[PDB]
Amino acid sequence: HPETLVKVKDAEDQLGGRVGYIELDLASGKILESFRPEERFPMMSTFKVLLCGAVLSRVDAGQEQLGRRIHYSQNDLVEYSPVTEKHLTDGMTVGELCSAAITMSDNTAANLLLTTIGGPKELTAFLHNMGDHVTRLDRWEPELNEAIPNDERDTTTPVAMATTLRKLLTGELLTAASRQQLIDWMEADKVAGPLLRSALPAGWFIADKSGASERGSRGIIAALGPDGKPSRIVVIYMTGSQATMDERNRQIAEIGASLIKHW
Ligand SMILES: [Ca+2]
Repeated sequence: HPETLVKVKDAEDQLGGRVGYIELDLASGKILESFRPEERFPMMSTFKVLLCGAVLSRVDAGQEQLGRRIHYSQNDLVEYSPVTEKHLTDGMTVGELCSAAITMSDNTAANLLLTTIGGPKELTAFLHNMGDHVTRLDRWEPELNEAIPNDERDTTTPVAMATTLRKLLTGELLTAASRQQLIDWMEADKVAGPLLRSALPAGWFIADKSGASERGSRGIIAALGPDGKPSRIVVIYMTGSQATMDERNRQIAEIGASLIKHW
């Protein structure tokens, strides 16, 4: 029931640290609302969507195939690998890995996909190459979550991320089938229930990706809208506090409720 910017400011008051927020119109790309739009925040697992965008760019370039099967070993497994840990014998396809990275936040999957393109610096280069000179990936999972206060590694800004997400989902940087694949994976997110999904009315569409660190940080990127169709991009980041996970989740959910009620 509070106005969305009011609610975002309130969340920051409650949590400490910073909260960043942007809402973009999907069709036009115009900024509808924002708070701290140009300040940096750790991406956490929200980067996984961008990683898959790079993968799909390679598929569209004829340099990768979503059906290519990747065998990996137990030595490749890192923390929070709920899907990849189950496929040591069979491996997983590149498309399966992106599904695991996005829908389940699987870390080994993300590292595997990062190897396909040559590592974090090469994801940065992909972003630079599509006009995003702000967003940067520097580390692998799980270190990219360490969220050291002002250390600009592995960070984006609300506007950079929102703008880049829109460019990946709409327009022609990716083919229609690749744009569609990316949003499908996001729609199938399984691990963001406490966040914007908790506020979502029946019949709405959401495609999202969340991020978390143990302490300090949370975030979500989303394309959502009524009537089965996304019409806006929302990006919310939080960092720099000592808030509990339950309180970070609750604040995101409340920001979501405000955004939906004032749509
Ligand atoms: Ca403040």
